[PDB]
Amino acid sequence: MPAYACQRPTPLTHHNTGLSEALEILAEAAGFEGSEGRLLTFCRAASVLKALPSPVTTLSQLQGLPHFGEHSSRVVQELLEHGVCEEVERVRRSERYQTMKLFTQIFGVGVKTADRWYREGLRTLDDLREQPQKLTQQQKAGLQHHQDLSTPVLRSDVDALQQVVEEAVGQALPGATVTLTGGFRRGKLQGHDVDFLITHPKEGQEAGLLPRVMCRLQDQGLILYHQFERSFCIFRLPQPGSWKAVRVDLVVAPVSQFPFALLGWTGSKLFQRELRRFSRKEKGLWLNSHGLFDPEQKTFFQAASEEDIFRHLGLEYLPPEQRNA
DNA sequence: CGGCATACG
DNA sequence: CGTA
DNA sequence: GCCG
Ligand SMILES: O=c1ccn([C@@H]2O[C@H](COP(=O)(O)NP(=O)(O)OP(=O)(O)O)[C@@H](O)[C@H]2O)c(=O)[nH]1
Ligand SMILES: [Mg+2]
Ligand SMILES: [Mg+2]
Ligand code: NA
Repeated sequence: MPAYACQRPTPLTHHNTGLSEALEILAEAAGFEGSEGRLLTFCRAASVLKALPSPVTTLSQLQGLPHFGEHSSRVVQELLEHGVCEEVERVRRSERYQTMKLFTQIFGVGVKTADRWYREGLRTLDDLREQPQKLTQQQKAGLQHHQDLSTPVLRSDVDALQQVVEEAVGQALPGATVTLTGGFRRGKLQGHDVDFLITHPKEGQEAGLLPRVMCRLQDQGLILYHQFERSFCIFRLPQPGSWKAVRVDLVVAPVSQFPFALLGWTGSKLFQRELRRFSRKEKGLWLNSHGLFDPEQKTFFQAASEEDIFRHLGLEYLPPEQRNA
């Protein structure tokens, strides 16, 4: 079991679901308290369990697994012994966890904003609504549409959205392409949003594309909210006899950078963080969604594929459905 | 102990 | 600050 | 919280 998540296949469904979900509760809680280091360790330990070929049944099976020290092991131990971990349950019940979770789930609200509101005594969504003076227009959108946005996006939702995005993209720039990314590209059956990557086979033609796409989407009455090369929108998605609000992210990249952007936006989030960490610390190369940079030779690696990028980094290729760290 | 991904809106 |  |  290698120490970086990008070094091992991590399937979407696995054999330690309960254990990983408990550790991810502690990761989340760590983030609510600003402790990014602890969040990372708990996320990594959870991911290690996702990568195992069978259930963890005894404590000794944790020996020699990366990212399992005294704390994470004790969490697993209690779950194995009693089916629950007191620390985890304590977090679950806490007013702090529940309110920070509720608040950060709002589009436009991050840990810093949630925390401030919490300290001001705010607890509920109606607490925010009954004082819209303090809200940004983004937060007002997030709050108005919160119920719909809390509803899982389904695969059938995605196909319908892709068609309408392709339609607008097609008028905006003939020959431009739309690629499904994010969680659904990794095989997820549900999602919190739909993520699309847009490019054109002729380098440079993609310049200026996103405002033209956005203009045409808005013209068809499909945009409930939007604010460039990235756009975080709320779409009006038809439903039987009605509609619902759905979060949709659009990203444009030149075709030269397409593999890097495909890699970066397909995730998982932890997978990308680990991959970038691996790149910098183990290979001395700087990776982002634009490219891979050798800071010694002052050169960018050209990639024609995600496979190229894994090869560059000396990693075995992992298809998207094995990047579910 | 230092480090913990990386960028755009 | 928010977002991915 | 854990690695190196
Ligand atoms: O902090 C972040 C967030 C997101 N991302 C990258 O953006 C992708 C989409 O970001 P996302 O927030 O849409 N997450 P996703 O994996 O689609 O799952 P879901 O919650 O169902 O939407 C992720 O899969 C990562 O590649 C990051 O690199 N960093
Ligand atoms: Mg997504
Ligand atoms: Mg997204
Ligand atoms: Na939020």
